[PDB]
Amino acid sequence: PDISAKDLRNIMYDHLPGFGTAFHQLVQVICKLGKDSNSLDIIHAEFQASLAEGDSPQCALAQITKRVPIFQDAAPPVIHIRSRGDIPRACQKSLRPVPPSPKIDRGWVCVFQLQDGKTLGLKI
Repeated sequence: PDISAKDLRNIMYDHLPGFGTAFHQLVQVICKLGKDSNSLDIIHAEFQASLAEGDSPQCALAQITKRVPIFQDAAPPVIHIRSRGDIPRACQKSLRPVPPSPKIDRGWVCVFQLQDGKTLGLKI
């Protein structure tokens, strides 16, 4: 059965320690851009191949952003939220001012856009 965005998310989550870490958000970001570019199959295959070579699942996610062409020179997605508290506790210390030209393949997972207009980049 064709792997869905949700199936892939759950497969990746199964391998990650903790919850709501920056890698969890990256899984969400990768699956969304993957689905929108009909690339869930190759992303899943790259993920599995990295783990089978003995990479940690965190390193496997980083390699997807470098090896799957849709992530090449891609800006992080904007994620509209209300306040900073809407960001999971485990991501809090990874939040930074947004740089000029942040890129997914440089570790900028996403940009949180807050109600009051504040913006925060999520960095791995």
